[PDB]
Amino acid sequence: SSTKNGRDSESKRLGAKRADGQFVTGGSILYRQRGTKIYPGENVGRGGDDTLFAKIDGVVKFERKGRDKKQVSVYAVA
Amino acid sequence: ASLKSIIRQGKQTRSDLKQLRKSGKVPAVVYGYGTKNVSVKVDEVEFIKVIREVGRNGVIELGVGSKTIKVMVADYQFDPLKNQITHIDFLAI
Amino acid sequence: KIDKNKVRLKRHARVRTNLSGTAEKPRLNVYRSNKHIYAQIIDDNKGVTLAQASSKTATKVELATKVGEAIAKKAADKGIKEIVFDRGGYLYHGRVKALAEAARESGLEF
Amino acid sequence: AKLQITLTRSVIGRPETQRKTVEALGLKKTNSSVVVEDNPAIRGQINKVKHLVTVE
Amino acid sequence: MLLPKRVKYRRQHRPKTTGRSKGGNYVTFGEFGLQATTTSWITSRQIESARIAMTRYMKRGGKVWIKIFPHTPYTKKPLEVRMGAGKGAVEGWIAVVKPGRILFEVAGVSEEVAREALRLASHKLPVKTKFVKREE
RNA sequence: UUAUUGGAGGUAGAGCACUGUUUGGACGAGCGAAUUCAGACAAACUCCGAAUGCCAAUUAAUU
RNA sequence: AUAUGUUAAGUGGAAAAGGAUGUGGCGUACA
RNA sequence: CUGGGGCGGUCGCCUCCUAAAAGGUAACGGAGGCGCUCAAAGGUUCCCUCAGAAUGGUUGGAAAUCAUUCAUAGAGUGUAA
RNA sequence: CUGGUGACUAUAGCAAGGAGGUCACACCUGUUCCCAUGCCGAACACAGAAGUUAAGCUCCUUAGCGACGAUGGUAGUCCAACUUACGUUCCGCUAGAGUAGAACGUUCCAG
Repeated sequence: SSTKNGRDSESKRLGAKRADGQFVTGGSILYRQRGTKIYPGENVGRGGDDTLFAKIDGVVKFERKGRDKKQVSVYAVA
Repeated sequence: ASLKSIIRQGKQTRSDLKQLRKSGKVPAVVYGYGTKNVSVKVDEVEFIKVIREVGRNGVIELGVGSKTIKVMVADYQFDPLKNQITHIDFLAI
Repeated sequence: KIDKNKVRLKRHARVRTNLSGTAEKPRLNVYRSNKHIYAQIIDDNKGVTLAQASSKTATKVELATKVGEAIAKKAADKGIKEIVFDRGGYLYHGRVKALAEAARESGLEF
Repeated sequence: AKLQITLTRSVIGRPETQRKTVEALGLKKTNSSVVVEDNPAIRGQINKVKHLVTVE
Repeated sequence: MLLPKRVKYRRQHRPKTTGRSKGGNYVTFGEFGLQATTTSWITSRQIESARIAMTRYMKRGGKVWIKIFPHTPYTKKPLEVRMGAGKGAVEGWIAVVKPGRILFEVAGVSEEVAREALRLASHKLPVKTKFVKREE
């Protein structure tokens, strides 16, 4: 006459943080994830916990990298 | 006697297809070699019996726009609950 | 019953993931064979090849040095000093370093 | 100056998203009208609330 | 007594039951079949009762097939208990049937002995049925 | 708010290529589920995959 | 009110599995 | 805290499903784990590649060891997912 | 109709059969010379008269297994009317099918 379940952990706010074609700064977080579901591109770095961040100012670009794989890059605005 | 035919022009709405089936006429598409992709209209009963003679892989000889084209049945759609054919695909070799 | 160079390309691919050549730092590629040795300067960021030099004795080691200053002088004419060396997937020893040594000592900044 | 739209049905009992499209066109109360020229974005608003207004 | 030998989870959710059948709408093994026209749950005990009657009438005349299987279990609570305090316990296994699916297929008999063995077996089921032949 | 051009995200449906569960045959390695020919099932299965909604573009018109 | 059709049960104005040459519509020598 | 209160069970943190393809979201709803460990199981440079192995053998209740081909990763990755 | 080095979702693959060279790639005969194996100068690098297209490697052919796949229907679905399961209007699967397809190709070395 009792329950053995009832536990759960706090939810992490994973996913993308900026949109394609948007302007960002040098240290803007772009994608929080577990592992590498999206790979870094041009002018992008992968953090310790797999967080993707930019390194310069420019537009964001989500593109495809091979068959069944995605990346994110940043290009300076001219 | 070769069977008759009608050409469906444009794009029909969900209602137009349902009313066409209610009348007793089933839509069809012909995409075989030597022909283009044209939507046609053939009587359900007229097809049910002409297919009896030629069988499964016999030659239909359907006529589209005053031009008879020898054709065959490739695949069709059937409703088991209401027992009513829905779609027919004609393949011309 | 294997291909020696087929596997070598896979090792070269792993090396060229973090090693790239730009305009200011063009990559220096080195291709090897059973008899002759080669070299090449590439600008991948756009896709242009700048220089080219090849042998065509002593295990072809002295010939490897024959290409060291041969290509270095080509580059020296255009006055480009900074470069990035590319092994090619061949162990850095013997003839490979000869081509690099023969070019590094000729006023070329690696 | 090509179209005339008049509000026939009220906005009581309608989703808040539809009540906002009736404000962009310039309709205040029931039976109120307004005149505008046929634009590509103008017909995108009428189509969303075509069950409430009467375009003429 | 059809029941899966093992399952990963013993407490599942109940199926939707609303809509039309997904697959298995034709006869592919025998000469005749029994098609359903309504929705309902079918238990292992119902499948047992409905196939023993069919076997007796045919007198071991031919082959009989069962195209449904009770994959999903259902739980039940004790008697005179209040709401909450956990979920119940397994009671039985059921299968979902919707209009347009075949339940039984027989072969090796005529069209008359087959239309009477399926009528005596359609009264044990809680769903409406119909006689269907291999579509030409 | 709307039209348009872009992106991120696997639900409905569908499917059996993975993990399971599971009906009827064929072939002798001890032959109904780590071989093959057919037919099905799944909140914690997915080779596939919408309609909507969401984030953007000091882009256009109405407010 | 007008036009064309259906139902005889007070159906309309409460419900199922099943049981009935009740009565319409559209398709495929019998005493 | 509690489908009245007692009695029983539960109280912080981590992962998954319910959750309705952004994020967020309840129940005494459905399943597990944690209160560490490693001086190399860390950094760097160069190399390498796994299960299962339709058969051969110093022939030991077909699977320790060795040999050649099938091998879309069915192996591993200190410890749950 | 070559070698080197990059760009692109196998339409670039897997198979099966065929043709070709000592100018180039390879195979290839050696371990004194730098360096290398937890048996194998096996691999790694080496010192390099000959020996050969049997395979590695190529340009040519074939749609068998994989891969790419519209048109037309169907399921599902936003909105709106009926009412609970049925109408109307936009979007638009999966699967299957007619089908593409035995790569396209920048710079570059010498022919």
